[PDB]
Amino acid sequence: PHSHPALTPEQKKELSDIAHRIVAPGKGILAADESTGSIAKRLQSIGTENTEENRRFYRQLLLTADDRVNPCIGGVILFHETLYQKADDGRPFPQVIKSKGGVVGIKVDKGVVPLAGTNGETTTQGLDGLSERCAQYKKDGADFAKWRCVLKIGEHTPSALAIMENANVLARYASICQQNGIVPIVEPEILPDGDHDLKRCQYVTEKVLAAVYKALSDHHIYLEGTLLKPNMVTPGHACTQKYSHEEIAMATVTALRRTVPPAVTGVTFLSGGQSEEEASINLNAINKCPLLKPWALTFSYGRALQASALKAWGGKKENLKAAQEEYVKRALANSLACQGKYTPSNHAY
Amino acid sequence: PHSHPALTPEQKKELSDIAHRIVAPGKGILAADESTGSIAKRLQSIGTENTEENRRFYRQLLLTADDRVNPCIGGVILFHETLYQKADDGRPFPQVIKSKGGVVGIKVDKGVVPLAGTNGETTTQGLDGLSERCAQYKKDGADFAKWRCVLKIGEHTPSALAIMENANVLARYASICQQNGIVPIVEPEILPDGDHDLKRCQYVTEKVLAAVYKALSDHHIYLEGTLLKPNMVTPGHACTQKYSHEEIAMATVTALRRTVPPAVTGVTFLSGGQSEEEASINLNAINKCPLLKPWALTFSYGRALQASALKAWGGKKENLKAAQEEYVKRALANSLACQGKYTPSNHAY
Amino acid sequence: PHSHPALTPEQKKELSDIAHRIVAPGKGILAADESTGSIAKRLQSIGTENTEENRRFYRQLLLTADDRVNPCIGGVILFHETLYQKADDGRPFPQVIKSKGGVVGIKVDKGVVPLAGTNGETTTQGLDGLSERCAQYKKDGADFAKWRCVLKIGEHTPSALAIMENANVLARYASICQQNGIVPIVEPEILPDGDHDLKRCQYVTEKVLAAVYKALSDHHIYLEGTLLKPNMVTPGHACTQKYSHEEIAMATVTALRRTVPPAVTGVTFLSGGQSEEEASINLNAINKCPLLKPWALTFSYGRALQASALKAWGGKKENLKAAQEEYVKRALANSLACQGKYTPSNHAY
Amino acid sequence: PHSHPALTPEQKKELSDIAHRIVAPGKGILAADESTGSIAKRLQSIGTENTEENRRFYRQLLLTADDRVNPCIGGVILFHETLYQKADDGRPFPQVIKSKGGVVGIKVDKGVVPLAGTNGETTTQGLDGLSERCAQYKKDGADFAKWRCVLKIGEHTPSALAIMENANVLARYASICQQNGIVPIVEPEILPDGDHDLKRCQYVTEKVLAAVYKALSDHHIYLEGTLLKPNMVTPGHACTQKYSHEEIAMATVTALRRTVPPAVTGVTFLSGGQSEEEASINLNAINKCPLLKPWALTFSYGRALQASALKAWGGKKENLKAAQEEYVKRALANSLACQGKYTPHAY
Ligand SMILES: O=P(O)(O)Oc1ccc(C(P(=O)(O)O)P(=O)(O)O)cc1
Ligand SMILES: O=P(O)(O)Oc1ccc(C(P(=O)(O)O)P(=O)(O)O)cc1
Ligand SMILES: O=P(O)(O)Oc1ccc(C(P(=O)(O)O)P(=O)(O)O)cc1
Ligand SMILES: O=P(O)(O)Oc1ccc(C(P(=O)(O)O)P(=O)(O)O)cc1
Repeated sequence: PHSHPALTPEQKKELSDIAHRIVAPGKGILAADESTGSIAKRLQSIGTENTEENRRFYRQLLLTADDRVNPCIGGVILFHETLYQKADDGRPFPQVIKSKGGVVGIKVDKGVVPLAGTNGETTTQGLDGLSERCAQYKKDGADFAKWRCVLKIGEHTPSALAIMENANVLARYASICQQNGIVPIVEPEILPDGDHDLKRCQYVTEKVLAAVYKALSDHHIYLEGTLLKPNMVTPGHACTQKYSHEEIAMATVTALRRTVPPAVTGVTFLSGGQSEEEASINLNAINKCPLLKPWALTFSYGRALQASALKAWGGKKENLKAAQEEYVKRALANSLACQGKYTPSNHAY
Repeated sequence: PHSHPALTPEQKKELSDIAHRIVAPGKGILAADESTGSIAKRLQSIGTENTEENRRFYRQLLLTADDRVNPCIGGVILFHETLYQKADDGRPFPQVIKSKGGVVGIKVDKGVVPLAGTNGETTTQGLDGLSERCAQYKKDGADFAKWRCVLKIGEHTPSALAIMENANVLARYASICQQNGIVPIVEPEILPDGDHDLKRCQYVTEKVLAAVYKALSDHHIYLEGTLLKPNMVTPGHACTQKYSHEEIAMATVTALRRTVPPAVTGVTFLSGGQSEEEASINLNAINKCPLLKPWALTFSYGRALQASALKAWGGKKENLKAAQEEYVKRALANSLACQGKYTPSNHAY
Repeated sequence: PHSHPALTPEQKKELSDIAHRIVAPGKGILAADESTGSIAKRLQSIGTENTEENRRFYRQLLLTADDRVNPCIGGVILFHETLYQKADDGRPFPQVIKSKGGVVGIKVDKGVVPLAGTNGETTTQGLDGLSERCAQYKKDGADFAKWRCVLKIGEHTPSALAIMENANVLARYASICQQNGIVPIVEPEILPDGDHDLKRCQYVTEKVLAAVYKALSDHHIYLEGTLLKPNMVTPGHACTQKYSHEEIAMATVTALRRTVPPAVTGVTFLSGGQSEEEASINLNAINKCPLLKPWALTFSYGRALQASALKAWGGKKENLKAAQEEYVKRALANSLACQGKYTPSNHAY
Repeated sequence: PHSHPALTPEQKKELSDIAHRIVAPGKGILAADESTGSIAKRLQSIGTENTEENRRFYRQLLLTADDRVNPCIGGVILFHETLYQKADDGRPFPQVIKSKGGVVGIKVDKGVVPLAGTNGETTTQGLDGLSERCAQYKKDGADFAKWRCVLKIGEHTPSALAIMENANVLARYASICQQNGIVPIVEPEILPDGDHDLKRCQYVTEKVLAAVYKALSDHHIYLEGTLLKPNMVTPGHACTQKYSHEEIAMATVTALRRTVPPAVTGVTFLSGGQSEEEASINLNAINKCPLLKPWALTFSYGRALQASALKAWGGKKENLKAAQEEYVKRALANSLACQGKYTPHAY
């Protein structure tokens, strides 16, 4: 029952200022941190060989887009490899991002592993040596980080063990990040797979997020220096009932209002399986929801910002500006959506 | 991980409507629910005998003040006895309250009991047969309830057992109230006794409230149909260090922003040991605090609304209007304070 | 992390001595504590009116059986009414029990109540005023108590909430009993209803018992002064697969070896839906199970000791000796079974 | 509320048989798994240079003692390096251990790390890639593993966070081991530092162990295929009050009887700060305690088995026979103590 402060006032200020910079009005996050296994599939989807040089070129493609994205992008998440690559002009990518007014982020988790005794559930590893990696990433230009936990809605899932363990590892990761001046993004993703309906996803999301923020409290996490990266509340991919974007927005906002303390600086949704345009409408509806939302509601999009750019690129160097244009389109679209400015019964929740 | 709805949409709307009526702008709660053992202390302090008649008269004195209190008082909490008494004009007190535009509340707990193996810590009893009582109180005009848990800041307290146990019984009480159409006020009071400083009270309050709302989630409580009745974050009564009202307001709003989900309809502060004027000033500073506060921040005052009325009464029949005037003063003062309209480095928190 | 002892060594000795007397070798408990609503059903099965006198006579019939039961019955559980009734010769029933070498027990819970938001699950009430009741029961001759919690195996049950809440209320009850020199019997009954198999029951029983003993630790319960009243591990009533008595015994002892600390003085199984002969055979098989069992394994039987006696009685005063003989037969049978002397691989668990 | 079995019956049998071999009557564990930084302190204490060869030689010294230790030693815990070193006759140390009737163990954690917001409390790291390491150690002859968590008795410690977090990481480590056919030794150590008395240690030990076994239940651990490595219940190093060996035994057995389920196969005590003889006397008292003890109560000793051997060696190759004799003495002493045959309600 006695306080042994984890952070000084100066440390708290740095973390709060970083978090606010990332989700400042009209701004969101580009998730360009696809692991080397995940980036392989993207390149194979456009028949391009997965070489370090192709990965560098594609990342450079997104980071050097014209200055129209500067007011759209508050932060860019990178994979380890990309953090130490350089643009053609010799500038390290963290410097490119900074010079366009962005914060640099680093994904630090090491993937999921199975939880024995469960119905195919997982936790996430990566805590070993994390403090030294974070101190190193801080030196090399990173100011926030990402850690992804995965949960699945099934007949017996997510179980009490899975929720508790994923919530606990998220808190540990957040604790280590804040000790090294890094803002942790807490991502408890509930997959959209299955035939569950909207209200079931809302129920599960509410139970996961309540576990998350109890754990963050237990581990003394400074919420003003955190961000939340949740799934939107949506029906399962295999659900037959159809829902309006207004219903998606109402259920999403409702789940957050019931679990996310106001001290959290911002919520940066993941797009999941949504299409580029679907992810922009939904995010816009969420910001038009009449209910009171005491946190920034913006984006941390990977595919929903890159899908078109990747295809217009096709691996051909001469399609550089055509691909950048598709990326700039989505960045401008979602900069409007996270302000509710995008145009192409609460008791029931 | 499967939903079995505790409340229908129609039940939710009733509870939410009640909760909002109570904390509507400019309105607060009169706490006239002193148990017969506590009201005995009040009458003794003005040398008045503790008879049912004096208790009935004293309550009548407050409930029948002139219509300047109608926009100030959203709700009145009563003890069991008073709920079935009548004013001099024969009208049952619940009818008097409603006719003046107030909601009727009832205290339903049966006092504290010791927790074996702890250093003088307690839990609260009163769950047995609570559902049938609630159904009866509902019929007889009550629309919300009160339950008081007490925690103490000390060398080894509040302990993990004390926090877990009091949070859990509050959730049981709230669950039963909502099944019977009654809005539960959740009151986990941290006593101001001791020489602890402001930061220690803020730390305990943040830990206690995190446990409360995790327990409310585990028990499926509908937060829009609840109110929270917490202490303000203050130093101990015996703390040597001095603090401004702005500092108390900053500590209080920070603790709440870090724990209370936006879905909670209102926060009705208890006055504790504060004087009448001190309680109104602090509530006013709380409502002027620049930070974002997504709930109503109003009052549930007993002593802070009654102290002057009681002394002016003194048991004399002829001092009725002198006493009623002192109560109308405090009702008007606190109606202004809960709007920030009353005049007599956040990272360091 | 600081001990504030709940009990003195003298208090500990008293509780431990009571507990060992009850489950001394060859001894078990007669459960004659049916509520007036539960005993009414039994009387109706023999077309006998539910009057206080018939209830008195029936209880007298059991309590005054001939002295062949004295070494069989270490304790007798009574309902409130029966604790204050007298035999025909004027002797209070507690004195009847004590003079035959038994300990007097009292049922102290006030029945189950529904948990809102669950699939028909319950918790139990009765804590209100329990401390005053226990001290009074102690004065009037009772030395141990019983509290029944009920959990159900279903598609989504027992839930996390139901396990947590019932474990917590059992520990509260146990703490209060021990403060008044009363040995608590902790009864977390998992019902046999449903089509579940033996493995499913063993799993649930293991998780229930683990939660029970964690709660008892959190509440500072003295295990040597407690007894456990669990179900045997059995298939559901509606299960099609058939199991031998040796498999039931192996599953039961395995579940217990994995969850019950050796400090627990004894285990007094409930019979559930089992017949008189079935409950005796299983208990015998349990005590012959080759595994190591560091606690007494005996019986706390109601129907499995009374069924034949109740039928032979039929309400007729003249069937006294015929009825008593049937009760004595089962008491002698079960006294042999709890020693493994009654006659009418493990890695797969 | 639905079972998804973590282990098959075949997997349970393998784990149970391993665990029973390690703690078979008269047998205990030699803890020779000192990390490279801890063994550096040991060698420095006898003015010996910390070289791979010196570490190899010292470990060989212990593992090749004469066959009088065979009935005393059910298991040997090794550090990663030693697992892949060889004796002078070319045999890998795991083969040496097995040929003398012992089971090979491996330390798999990666040290303690601070818990932010606490008063100097720690958790332990080492889960990343533990499944692949365990599978590899199994191929290379290891059949059980060790993971150490450390807790401290202070004015505000151990806190709810530290107990919960350490209990949870222990359960994760135990879960991964059992999926790879390795018996986990669960070691939640409460340090003897401080001026606390016996009662305080008994209280803390009971709370820590209750949390450990709830965690292990939550994570579906097969207790019959696990071992416990706890401290003995003793007063703090700086406590003025004196206690007899019978009181230490009574407090230790009582703590265990109130927390450790009978299904656990064995309890292998750590020696902590105790001298070789103090550890042997206390272990003997524990095994003679009149209360009923449904698990093997033996030793997992490092310093309490090696102290005299290290000093008799002194780094000199010609003291090989002298050093080995001192080790065989303690192995014989403690093999008797864990049978209770060694002689030189208030809880
Ligand atoms: O679902 P897919 O179509 O296979 O594509 C994926 C899958 C997972 C991820 C993860 P990772 O980078 O850790 O692999 P994250 O979304 O957290 O970046 C990224 C892209
Ligand atoms: O501090 P005191 O001078 O003793 O006055 C008191 C003490 C307690 C209460 C309780 P109760 O009504 O349950 O007794 P509550 O604040 O909940 O009304 C009310 C007034
Ligand atoms: O099995 P049934 O036919 O429904 O009869 C019953 C049902 C419940 C009980 C309870 P109670 O006495 O508290 O009501 P307990 O098992 O605790 O004696 C006793 C007999
Ligand atoms: O107390 P010291 O004098 O510092 O010696 C020590 C300290 C710690 C250990 C650990 P480690 O080998 O993991 O560091 P373990 O007890 O687990 O072997 C071993 C020896």
